[PDB]
Amino acid sequence: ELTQPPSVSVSPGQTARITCSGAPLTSRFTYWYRQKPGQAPVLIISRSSQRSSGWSGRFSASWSGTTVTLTIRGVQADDEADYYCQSSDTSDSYKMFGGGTKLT
Amino acid sequence: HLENVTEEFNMWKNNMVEQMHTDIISLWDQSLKPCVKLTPLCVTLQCTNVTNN
Ligand SMILES: *[C@@H]1O[C@H](CO)[C@@H](O[C@@H]2O[C@H](CO)[C@@H](O[C@@H]3O[C@H](CO[C@H]4O[C@H](CO)[C@@H](O)[C@H](O)[C@@H]4O)[C@@H](O)[C@H](O[C@H]4O[C@H](CO)[C@@H](O)[C@H](O)[C@@H]4O)[C@@H]3O)[C@H](O)[C@H]2NC(C)=O)[C@H](O)[C@H]1NC(C)=O
Repeated sequence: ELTQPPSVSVSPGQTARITCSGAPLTSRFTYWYRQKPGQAPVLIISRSSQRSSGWSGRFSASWSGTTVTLTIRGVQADDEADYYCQSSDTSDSYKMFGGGTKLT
Repeated sequence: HLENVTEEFNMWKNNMVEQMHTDIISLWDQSLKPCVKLTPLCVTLQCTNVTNN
């Protein structure tokens, strides 16, 4: 029960923006992962303790208020697939997936 | 080991515990009397949470 933009397009070699909006964005971070055609998802972003999460793999993410941001790195050449969103609920019970984006 | 004696004790009406009590209080206050008083610490405090993230 969350919101994600299904289709955003941006210029290659430039920065991009992914959003996922919802209420329980206070209980358990965000997550995303990427879905290549016919392949299993991979960790786009992780959390090892507190702030040191986005950092220097590239990417980086920001959490404004209701919606969060996945400010990705500068180069965007060919790293294109479908992106979702994970996260848990305020009572930790269950997990909701609310679709996600396919960038080109 | 006092022999043949059967003296009666009382641990609730015993005054060694009350002497103990008023000694610690006067001993604690004597160990704080000569130090830094923090009277200036009473101001309006503007505070925030920490890393809810
Ligand atoms: C530091 O951390 C503490 C603890 O997390 C925060 O205190 C919490 O603050 C949040 C947000 O202010 C509170 O959550 C709010 O609940 C409102 C309804 O509250 C009623 O019902 C709940 C249960 O459903 C009861 O627990 C509560 O007592 C009330 O009876 C919501 O309406 C809020 O959402 C939105 O609308 C309101 C009203 O318009 C706005 O004021 C809000 O800004 C928001 O737009 C919100 O979900 C929470 O109850 C507080 N305590 C708890 C239990 O966590 C501090 O806010 C935090 N400070 C900072 C700076 O981060």
